[PDB]
Amino acid sequence: LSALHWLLRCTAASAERLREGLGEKQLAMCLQRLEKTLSSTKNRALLHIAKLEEASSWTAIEHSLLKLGEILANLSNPQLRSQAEQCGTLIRSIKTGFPTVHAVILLEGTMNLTGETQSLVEQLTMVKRMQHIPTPLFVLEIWKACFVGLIESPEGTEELKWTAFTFLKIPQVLVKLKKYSDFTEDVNCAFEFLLKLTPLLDKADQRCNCDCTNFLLQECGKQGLLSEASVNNLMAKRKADREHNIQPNIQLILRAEPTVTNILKTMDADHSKSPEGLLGVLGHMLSGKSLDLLLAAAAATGKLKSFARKFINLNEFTTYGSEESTKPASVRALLFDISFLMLCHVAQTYGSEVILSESRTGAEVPFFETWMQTCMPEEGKILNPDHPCFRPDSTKVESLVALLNNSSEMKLVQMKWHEACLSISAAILEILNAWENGVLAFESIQKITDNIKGKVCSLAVCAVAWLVAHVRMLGLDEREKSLQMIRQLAGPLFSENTLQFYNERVVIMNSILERMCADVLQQTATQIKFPDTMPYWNLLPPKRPIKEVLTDIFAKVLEKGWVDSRSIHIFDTLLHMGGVYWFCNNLIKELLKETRKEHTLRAVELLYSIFCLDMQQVTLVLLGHILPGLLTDSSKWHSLMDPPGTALAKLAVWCALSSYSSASTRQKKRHREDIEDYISLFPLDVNMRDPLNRVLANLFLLISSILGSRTAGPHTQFVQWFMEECVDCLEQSVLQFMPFTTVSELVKVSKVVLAITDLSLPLGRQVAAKAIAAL
Amino acid sequence: PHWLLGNLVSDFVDTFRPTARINSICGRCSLLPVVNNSGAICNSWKLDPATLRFPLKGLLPYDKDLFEPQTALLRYVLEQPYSRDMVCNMLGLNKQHKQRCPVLEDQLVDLVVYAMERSETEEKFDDGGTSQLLWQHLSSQLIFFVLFQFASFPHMVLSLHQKLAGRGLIKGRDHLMWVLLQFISGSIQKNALAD
Amino acid sequence: MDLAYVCEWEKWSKSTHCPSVPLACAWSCRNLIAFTMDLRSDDQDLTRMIHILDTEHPWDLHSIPSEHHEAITCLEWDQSGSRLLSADADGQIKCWSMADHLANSWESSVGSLVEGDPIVALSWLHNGVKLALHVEKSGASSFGEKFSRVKFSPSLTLFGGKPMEGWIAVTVSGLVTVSLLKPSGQVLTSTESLCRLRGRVALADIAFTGGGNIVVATADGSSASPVQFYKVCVSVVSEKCRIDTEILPSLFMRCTTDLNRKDKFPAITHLKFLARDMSEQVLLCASSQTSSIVECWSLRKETILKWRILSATNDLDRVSAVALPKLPISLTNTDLKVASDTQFYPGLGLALAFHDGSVHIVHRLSLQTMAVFYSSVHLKAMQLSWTSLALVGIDSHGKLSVLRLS
Amino acid sequence: SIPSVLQGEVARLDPKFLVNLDPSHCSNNGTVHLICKLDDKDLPSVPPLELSVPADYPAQSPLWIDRQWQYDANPFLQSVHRCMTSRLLQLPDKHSVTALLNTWAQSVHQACLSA
Repeated sequence: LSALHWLLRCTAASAERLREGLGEKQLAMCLQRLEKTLSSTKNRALLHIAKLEEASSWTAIEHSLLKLGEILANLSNPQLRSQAEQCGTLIRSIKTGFPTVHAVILLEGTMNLTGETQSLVEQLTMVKRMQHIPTPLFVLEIWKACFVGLIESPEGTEELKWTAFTFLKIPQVLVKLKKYSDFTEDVNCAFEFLLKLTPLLDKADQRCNCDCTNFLLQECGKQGLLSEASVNNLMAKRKADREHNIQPNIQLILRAEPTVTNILKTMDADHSKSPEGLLGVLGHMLSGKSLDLLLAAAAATGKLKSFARKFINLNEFTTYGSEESTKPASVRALLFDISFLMLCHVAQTYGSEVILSESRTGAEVPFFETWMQTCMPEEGKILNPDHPCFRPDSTKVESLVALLNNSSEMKLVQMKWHEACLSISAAILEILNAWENGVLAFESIQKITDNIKGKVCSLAVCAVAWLVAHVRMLGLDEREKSLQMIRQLAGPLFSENTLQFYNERVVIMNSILERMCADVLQQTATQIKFPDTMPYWNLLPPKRPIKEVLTDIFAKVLEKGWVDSRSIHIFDTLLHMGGVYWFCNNLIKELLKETRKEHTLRAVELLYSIFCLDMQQVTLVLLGHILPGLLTDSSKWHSLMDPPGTALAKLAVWCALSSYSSASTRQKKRHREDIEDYISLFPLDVNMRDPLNRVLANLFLLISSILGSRTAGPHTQFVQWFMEECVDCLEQSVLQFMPFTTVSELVKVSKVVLAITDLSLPLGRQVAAKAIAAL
Repeated sequence: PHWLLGNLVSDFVDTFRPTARINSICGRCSLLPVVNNSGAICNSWKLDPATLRFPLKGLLPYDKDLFEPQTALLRYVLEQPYSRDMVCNMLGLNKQHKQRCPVLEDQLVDLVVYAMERSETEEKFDDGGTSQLLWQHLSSQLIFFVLFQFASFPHMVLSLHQKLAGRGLIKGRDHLMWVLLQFISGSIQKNALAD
Repeated sequence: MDLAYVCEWEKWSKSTHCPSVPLACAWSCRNLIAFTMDLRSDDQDLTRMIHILDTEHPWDLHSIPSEHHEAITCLEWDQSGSRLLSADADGQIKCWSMADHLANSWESSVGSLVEGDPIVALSWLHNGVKLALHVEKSGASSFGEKFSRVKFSPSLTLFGGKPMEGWIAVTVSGLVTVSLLKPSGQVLTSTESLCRLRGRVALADIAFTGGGNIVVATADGSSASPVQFYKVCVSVVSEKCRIDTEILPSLFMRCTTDLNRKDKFPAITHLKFLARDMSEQVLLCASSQTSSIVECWSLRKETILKWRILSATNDLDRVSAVALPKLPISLTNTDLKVASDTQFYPGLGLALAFHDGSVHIVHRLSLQTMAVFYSSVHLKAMQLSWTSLALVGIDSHGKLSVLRLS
Repeated sequence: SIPSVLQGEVARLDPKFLVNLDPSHCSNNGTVHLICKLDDKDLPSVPPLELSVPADYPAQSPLWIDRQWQYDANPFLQSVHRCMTSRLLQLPDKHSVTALLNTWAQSVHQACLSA
């Protein structure tokens, strides 16, 4: 510190001699020793740890620096003035968009609308702390992602889910960000940032068919993100920029969320046990798009679970019967149909885990939960047709086949509909055996299918579920008969004996049967034409090897700069198909063949969000298999060059931190499938039976071994960068697993990993100055 | 070269590029003779019977085409009438010894599929039109070269099958069958039927 | 039963900081073991070397430096002993042949490539030769009575009685690929999806049938999803390979319909036909983290064709490797009787390694344990011999051991 | 930790040397690094002469990690460097640590007597 002060005084005196003179190379040499001392990382670290013990000499340092800067800036040089500016910046040293927030928001919109907001707030605060993001640009990227995903949404229920996601889930996220962190000024700044983007907002307004920025500003006013004066001048600006009969979906959703709450509170009590009122309200629900609007609002606002509990309890109430006559029982069976079909539609759209009760004290699990558990096809669920669930009795099933062969029932007055729906599988099994022997004609098959599908539509759904399981098990030539059964069960309407609301139940049932049969009718080319409703389904090309799909989608995502919704769905199917290791390895290969700084940083900011499909398993593969294979192989580390290598080290440390601090249904199923012994995989010469701690301990042993060895190459630069962004990215812990020999060795290879880690007590300077000086 | 020598040898051979450039008849790949049946073969047109390459003096770095099999010269000579002894003098065939020369066999097959292509172009605008003349000359030439076992029958037929597989060459299949009939009718009694 | 020798690497073990990989092992008809190991010293190509060990002189281990950029999934000798197929993750099937007819110099000129897709099953095509051993005619004093050919047809006969040689591989996507080697140096490749519903194939296996049909079984590891089956028929459209697939009856697995505690054993870990050319019986191995179940199934007809279970073990340790026999016994009822009376047990055993040291030689038909060998660390790869009197095995260390089974 | 043969060689040195361990560079993974000293009435060459004694001492004779920048900028130091390097060249194979210390001392003495 004193020699730096003497050097500053030498530059001041030599520059004064230069001013009096006007070869004065003394200034050139003085500045050369300034930049040669201060250019080293050792010396600037030593001055920074020298700062603490000698306070107020730094003031004299900077005042001499200011006078030096004046006397040099008056007499500029073609080379020395730039040098003096550089040394001044060194003594003081002692954007673009943010694609990751974009793709995280678009991922949560596409995959789990029904996820809790706290997980999303935790993930977004994480991303804001990893790469240090200002709050206006952060909220701007949230709004831009939401609007872009709304515009790119396919027409149908996905447009409803995206309108509910922007207008109902994102304000709650910003509210919890306001809690968990001067937010109104920042969100107002971000709204002005957004209101500059007139083409985005006009594309959105053409899809919304209204001013959806007006509804946004009134909604953020209601939540309290924005002051009212801000809201009014923003709406004035938006109207001025805008100047150059059916309700739109946003008004329907914003008014339909209070109807979700009030429909909960009024149908707690079965309309004071008036089932005709229930039939009227539920018939208004099955009128076009009203169910979807309620479900989108309830999903975006966290109340889908209570909605499912309410319809399940209604179903349990309407399962059995009482002493009824002909008319009262007709109403009760219709209540069973409406509750069943809406529960199947919920379970097929928003996943099955909102239907589960998650704790049932006592054995009294409802009928629909067990039926969905053991009998309904989902995406990753294939069913055993001769599971014991599909073989309840032999007693009731003969009563049921006699019931279906009697006439148009006439005995709906007491049916115990759960028993009937559980027995249809065995019933149509015996019908199929009778038709395969030949003892039943095709015309009687038509009569039985009409008796099934006519009075109550849920029977067709239960039968078609068992038929789909049974056709999936069969061979190719043996299928031909059973598919005809689906053609009659899923055919157009049987008429003239319908109870009530028949066409709407037919419409919902045709959707459910589409999503049940689609896979089996993909295996053999069979068109049923039930009635787009499956917008992201069957996305892969039929014959092309799957790495070409992966590299093409990643090339397009890099050249755009953000991840689409369709690209998210194909990336999910490839992660499920080729497995985690293949996926993560091929994406990292496609990273490592980039040569530009800009494209490498963008690729990493996208790949973090792509790996957020299953972050935990991807981190285990990444820090356990990919990085030790790149660091240990002697031929591989030429790939660890400067431009891709810094980016890869950033991605590894972001993945490590986000996995430590701590998501899709395929990934939940597959990690429940997975068996591995991480104690055996990483023998290692807190818990330490948690595999991530084991991978991190193994990786830090590898890093210490690389830093300690001879033959420094690009891999040593890699582990330097990894430790430096471990230091910079942390708040304070991933570095709890670092071996203490790394503390010594890292400044033997030189620097910041000391000067940050020490926490700067008076004794802490002594350990700092010991390590930093001693190379 | 080996990865330790590398440039040290490769550049060295590159400095022998001008000497090879002196010792090359320029345009040698595109010079063609006039086929006379007289014998007394000029030794310029002799090819290597193993690989259809020009025989080259030395080990110099010659130009890249001189290391290719000269199929153009051999097809031009086989397409000429009365080029029977000249093809033997080129490929060193001797007729005291039967050998099953393979590159001759492949060139004859490719000549047949070229005739089949050019017959499938039209063959009906001009009645003579060089097509049936080509098929007659193919009959005579291929009879001689399969008869003395310089090429062989069944490898020729199955390679011919692999060339015509899926190419969809059907308008003059009767001519190809006629040529095969010449071979079978010539030599059914000499060989087993499994040929 | 007994341990003949244990061959270990010297000082080249202690793989550090990089985790283990699964190993391959292949015992040829001539006694040459081809196998890969996790050496991991100064290079990862030490996990991409294919060691050839002549079993009479094990000290002399040749080490082919295969140019496989990812880890070698499958090794497979010929129907003779003269070529070796090796396929890794990311495509790249290579066909190693001897150089100058030395068993110490291998070089591959021929191979296939389905880039990016990991090969998960690999097999040579069947050349139509199959013989059966009648043990009850052991004294019959003529070799025609003891060993007799069983009229099997080769997949893809070409212009004569002569089979084409070639391989068929099944990737981790739905893709299957067939490569046919000509008598000339040419090679024809074709890939085609197995069925239209493209899905994960995490485990796969290949058997052949009479009639020249390949039967390929796929599973996606979940053990509550069906083990699907496809019939593949190869043809040459005069010059191009052509693959025709057709779905067969799938099966589900018991221990999922157990209903007491069905959730355990959630991973199918080994799928194996009982022998290639014995396409009607299937051995499956479900496993949890600690325990496992093997099962045998059969296609037998009555739905005409339908997979019914033969037998299953009670509960085991976690099965780490499985070796099926190669001796083609005649398997019918009289020969079962005489091989039980005169205690001939070479063709009736599978070996099951476990995650403790033990190895169980267990019956083919009803999987009851015939013998037990305690290692005194687990076998990560096992292979029985062609006469099935000795089994070779690579451990969870550098150790390679040959056991003799009486 | 430290092999017994190195401990005995250290215990039986001439009191001119004050050998110690090296905690500065990356050690305790490969060889044993030593900065000893020169404490003699005759003037000394730069003191560290960092010596890396590899494991299995009765083989792979230890190598002196060269540091020319300190031995430059001075004629005496350049001369001591030249003569000590030549004396290491003339040293027999499989030399010991005491051999390097003695040849260092005698090379310094030769540089003294020359100038």
